[PDB]
Amino acid sequence: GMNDRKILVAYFSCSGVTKAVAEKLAAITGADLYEIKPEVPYTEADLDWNDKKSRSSVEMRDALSRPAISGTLFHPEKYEVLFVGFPVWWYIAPTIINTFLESYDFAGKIVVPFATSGGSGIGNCEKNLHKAYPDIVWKDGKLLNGQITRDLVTEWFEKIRL
Ligand SMILES: Cc1cc2nc3c(=O)[nH]c(=O)nc-3n(C[C@H](O)[C@H](O)[C@H](O)COP(=O)(O)O)c2cc1C
Ligand code: NA
Repeated sequence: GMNDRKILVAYFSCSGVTKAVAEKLAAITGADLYEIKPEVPYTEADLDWNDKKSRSSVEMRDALSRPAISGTLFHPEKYEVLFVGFPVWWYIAPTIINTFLESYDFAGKIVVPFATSGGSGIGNCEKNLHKAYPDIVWKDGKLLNGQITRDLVTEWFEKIRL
């Protein structure tokens, strides 16, 4: 279970919703936290999904976009379980999550996705990640827009056999 693991909760958050979820997961599980920080922070304008020319619109229609991240984990291999959280952007993971997954060799490493959203599910995000990084030990993830309890998290660990 959660006590049986060295855990890192890594997350990307622009408006703080996913950050608050990450902090709660960490509090419950006793995990360490890592903020995936962009080298160039996203502004309000950048995040305007109604503007086809906004940074986020342009990045998200480019399958090869890789926003740069500020900083590096020194000993990521010391963590046995990595949770990776993000807002849903255009039905998938933001491409900074691709930058993150490609910054380390996560082959053979247990990764559990989580997300927040304005209504869309995490399933489409997961299927795309599963195909993009087949050598990661992906465990079933969760959309976490609701109430996160210690029972929800302990069941989750049970369901994914951690
Ligand atoms: C560029 C952009 C695209 C988004 N795309 C979706 C989407 O496809 N489906 C959805 O339900 N919400 C979408 N959202 C809403 C975010 O997923 C949601 O507001 C999230 O909780 C924000 O998390 P954050 O505060 O940690 O940045 C989008 C938000 C942005 C800024
Ligand atoms: Na896999």
